[PDB]
Amino acid sequence: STPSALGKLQDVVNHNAQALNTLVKQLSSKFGAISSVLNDILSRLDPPEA
Amino acid sequence: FVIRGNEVSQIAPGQTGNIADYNYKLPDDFTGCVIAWNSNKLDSTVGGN
Repeated sequence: STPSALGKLQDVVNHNAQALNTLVKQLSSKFGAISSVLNDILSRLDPPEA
Repeated sequence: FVIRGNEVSQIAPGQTGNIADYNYKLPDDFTGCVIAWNSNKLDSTVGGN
């Protein structure tokens, strides 16, 4: 019945999975770069700036 | 070699261009120097060199 009885293990699972989700979001990030895909950067930008 | 003066930007380390692709490609990690000076005194003609 209660939804918080197994809170600790559910929190552990959420933390791990959402850390991986944060990683894959960092994959779709910029950090000042133009785009999030290296192939796009290579296609649009010259190698000296790519 | 002898080139155009304004083409120095095309011979930059790792630069890409028509001459940089089909005439002389400098490496992306060129460790050296380039010295350019005008040669109109000797390498230029009134009729067109």
